[PDB]
Amino acid sequence: GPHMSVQIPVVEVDELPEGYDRS
Amino acid sequence: PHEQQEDVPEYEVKMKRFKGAAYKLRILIENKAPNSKPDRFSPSYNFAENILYINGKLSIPLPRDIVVNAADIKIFHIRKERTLYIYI
Repeated sequence: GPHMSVQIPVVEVDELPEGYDRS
Repeated sequence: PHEQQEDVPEYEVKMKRFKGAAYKLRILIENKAPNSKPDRFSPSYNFAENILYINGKLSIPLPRDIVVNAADIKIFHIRKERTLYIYI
């Protein structure tokens, strides 16, 4: 089967940059 | 106290649909437990099952209605509120 998996880099911020929708 | 734990991380997932935005889906996973002892965060998207897993404790499955890739997946962990923001 399509055994492809990619790791996603996570950024540890204090909040999202402008343009994002934070609650 | 014999087999009770408080170091166990208790995450809470919230899902939200977006139309016409830079992201089509917003997923919120915060760590809310008595104590909890998180170590690392190593999320990864497997095309095989089209699922974005956060850690070996929980995974965030994406609806097959959405085409999602590592370049579209925006993962940001805020330590201030111990909340993990997922934008896709």
